[PDB]
Amino acid sequence: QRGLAHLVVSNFRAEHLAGDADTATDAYLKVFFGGQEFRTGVVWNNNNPRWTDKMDFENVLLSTGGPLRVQVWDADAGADDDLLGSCDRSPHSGFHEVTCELNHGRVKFSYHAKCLPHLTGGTCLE
Ligand SMILES: [Ca+2]
Ligand SMILES: [Ca+2]
Ligand SMILES: [Ca+2]
Repeated sequence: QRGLAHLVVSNFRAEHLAGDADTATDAYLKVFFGGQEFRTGVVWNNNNPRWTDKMDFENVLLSTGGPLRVQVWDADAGADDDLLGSCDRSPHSGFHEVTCELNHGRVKFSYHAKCLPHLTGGTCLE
């Protein structure tokens, strides 16, 4: 098997978000890779939130396991929550910092994709 890596996504924070009409944003993130979904907790009333989450996607395929997707949401009453923006990146081996510009503000995070032993290259194919 080729294209395998250990993917870890962390250092989540966002700036100048706009999620409510009368108060500050109540943001949370949904992060997706290879059929797995992780959701952070909510940071109430803060347009510049930071989260302590470290998401370990275990052994994944950087070649074909779809993009790494980060959705920025604002918490309201659940079913009526606001989707503030979404970002897609095709992860590559090594350490990488990501900045996704949204309609208002931006979301930032880092990821480290380490090829599994015997594998090398941008997508661990070699
Ligand atoms: Ca809202
Ligand atoms: Ca609010
Ligand atoms: Ca809200």
